[PDB]
Amino acid sequence: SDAVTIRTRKVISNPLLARKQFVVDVLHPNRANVSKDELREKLAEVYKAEKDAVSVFGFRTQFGGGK
Amino acid sequence: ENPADKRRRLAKQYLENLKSEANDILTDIIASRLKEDVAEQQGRVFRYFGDKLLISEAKQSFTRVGENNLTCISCFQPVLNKYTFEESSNGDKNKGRLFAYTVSKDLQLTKYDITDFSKRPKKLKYAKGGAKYIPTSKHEYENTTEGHYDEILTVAASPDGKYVVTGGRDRKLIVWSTESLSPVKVIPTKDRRGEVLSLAFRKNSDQLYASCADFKIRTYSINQFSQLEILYGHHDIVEDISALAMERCVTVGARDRTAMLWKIPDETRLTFRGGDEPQKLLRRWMKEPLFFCEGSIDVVSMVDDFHFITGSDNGNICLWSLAKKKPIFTERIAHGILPEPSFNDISGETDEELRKRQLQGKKLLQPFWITSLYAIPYSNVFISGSWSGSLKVWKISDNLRSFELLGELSGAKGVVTKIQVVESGKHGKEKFRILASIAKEHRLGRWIANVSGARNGIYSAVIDQ
Amino acid sequence: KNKGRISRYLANKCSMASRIDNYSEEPSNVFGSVLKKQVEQRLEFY
Amino acid sequence: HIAVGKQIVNIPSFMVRLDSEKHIDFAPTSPFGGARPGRVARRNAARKAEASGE
Amino acid sequence: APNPKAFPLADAALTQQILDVVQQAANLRQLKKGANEATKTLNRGISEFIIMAADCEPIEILLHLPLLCEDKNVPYVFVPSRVALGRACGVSRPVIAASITTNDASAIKTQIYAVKDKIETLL
RNA sequence: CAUCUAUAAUUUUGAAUAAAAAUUUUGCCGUUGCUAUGGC
Repeated sequence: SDAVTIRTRKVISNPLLARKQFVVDVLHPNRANVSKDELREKLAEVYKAEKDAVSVFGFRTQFGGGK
Repeated sequence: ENPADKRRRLAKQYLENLKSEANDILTDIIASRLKEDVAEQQGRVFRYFGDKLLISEAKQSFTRVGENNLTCISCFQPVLNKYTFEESSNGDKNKGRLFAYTVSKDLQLTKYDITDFSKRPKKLKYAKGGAKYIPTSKHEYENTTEGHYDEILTVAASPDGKYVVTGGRDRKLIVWSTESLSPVKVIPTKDRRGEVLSLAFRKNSDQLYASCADFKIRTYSINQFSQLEILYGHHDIVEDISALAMERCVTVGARDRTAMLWKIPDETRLTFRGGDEPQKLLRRWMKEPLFFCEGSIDVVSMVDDFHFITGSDNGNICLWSLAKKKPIFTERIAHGILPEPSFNDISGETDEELRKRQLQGKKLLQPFWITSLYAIPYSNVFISGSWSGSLKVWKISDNLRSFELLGELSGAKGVVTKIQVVESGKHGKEKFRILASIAKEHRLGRWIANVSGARNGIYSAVIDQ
Repeated sequence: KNKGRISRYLANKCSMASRIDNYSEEPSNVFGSVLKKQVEQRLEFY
Repeated sequence: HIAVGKQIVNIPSFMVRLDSEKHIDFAPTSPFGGARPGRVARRNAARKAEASGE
Repeated sequence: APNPKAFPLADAALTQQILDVVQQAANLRQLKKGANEATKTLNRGISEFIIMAADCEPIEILLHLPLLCEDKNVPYVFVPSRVALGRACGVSRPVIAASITTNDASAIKTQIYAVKDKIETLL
């Protein structure tokens, strides 16, 4: 009964670069920092945009794991 | 053939239905109805039939059940979907058939049809858990035995009408296909204190919210069979939970007497505490008596996105709004004072005067608790129930800064565990059917001084206009 | 076995009766009868 | 094995507060307080299963 | 004209402190709950103090006990509801008597001592 | 879920036993009668 849970926060528009930028919340019980490629897929589908068009960098995994 | 023109034509049939009903009502309005309908998804309370119901002549009926201690019920109502106009009902034969689900402490699960407002809920099917499901191993990694073996506590049907989920002290969630009433999956809760206490689905969704005695609210996604999130923060047990469409839930955690509203997506719980002050209350009434303290908190549900109602254990019924931390308005012993125990019994002695002087008068009087509290979403009418055998219907003041008594229904007899609401008929005249699961005992323990002459059953209240 | 069980039950109930029947200012045969009938119905349950 | 509500704590000099004093409990991801057992239990059970199967 | 055989009995605030302390105690197993449990703690000399209810039928079942309490110098209180006491002590049937036991290795220590002194002041 | 079979009402021979074409309040116990209810 485990599965990644994806959330956005501080969604900010950016017409200057024609983009949206924000912080991503990735709850993951029984997992080790769900990989960036799948994250790209899931955010891309959520925001309806293109897979390689969405981009993500720079995670940290809180001590004790899970988030 | 095309999806686009399929939607177009279906919304057409919707629209000539609308205009035909406009002609009917005339024998503007279209836009107003459309605005109400769509804006349902957001905003404050808007259904304003508080003064429209015809309460005194409500058709009242009671039905017995073949077992004891009906602890919970939940009614599911397929709705003409406003997004895509087929239905909320899944199968063609369902065609908008109204369903009721009952769970009883005898490890009893029942599916009733309630499609008619005159006749009684017809027992479509039943299932029984037994001791033949006790897991032989105790590691609890495999609590995967597919039947109940200890004290079902509550039930809720996924508002898509496909599955029904039930939970009890046996630290498991059991999800069943509706029409066969068949156990499709077990979800262990995986903890030794983890008796499930209450369940609620997020409206029109797949999310399920299990308030667990592990001080926690576990949160699941049904059709993915997944445990989404496990939120923390209460002090003692969590007792009641309810929600609406938005990713918000409300839980009263009892003994620490706190009422928390969890906004999930941003991961934040706003906290409410009661705490009426008896000395101030008595002096305020001297400014012109029995003022009981909030021992615990038991039952909560939300009318809307910003206001909600809380049931104490000492008669207090409170309207809270998100902004002010205190309850914006509060109501006293409303379910009335529980009777004075018999003099002869309480004394165990011959001198009637000794019996009275041991009754000690007022200092022994005690209030009715609050057992079932519920509201129709975004309405301005809410229903309160105790074991006084009398449901109390209340209307929120259209200011949303108070509420008043609308009326009484004396069809109940015994402990009112759960209240649920169904609506049918046309929009102009909606026929309400309120279903009250009544048992002889409380939901959780027995704890109750053998209330006189009660029956495990269903109390149906059909109200018109 | 059942003998010990019913005996212990009666022991508890007579402790009850003694408690009330001492500490009151006067006793209550009817309340005693209530306890008697309760124990009798349990014995019948056997 | 024992965590303060959300975080897992392996720091036995916490200096708890009152809210914490209530929230301390077993940790959701540790075999005393949650999911599948630890490695020595798994090894012993595996040895039992192997010796019984042979 | 005579005080009733239940005196003392607490006001609602003191009811709150008593029941809450009882609940935490029952969750931390410093608590012997049950009338005979109470009498036997009193005998064994390991009791911090004694709560009991003043609505059980009859009242004399537990009215016996404060005799032991007064002789042994331990305080006692009557809360106005066995039902409430049961729901707060965490068992299935109404409870009419309970005893909070001694042990200083108690994470509710100061709580219980303050409440006990409140009781002593009530008397 | 849909289909199909049978059960439950019709279409027809028909008075129909009958042969034929299609369709779609209770675990126990007690009180009450033109459904209501009480006790465990």
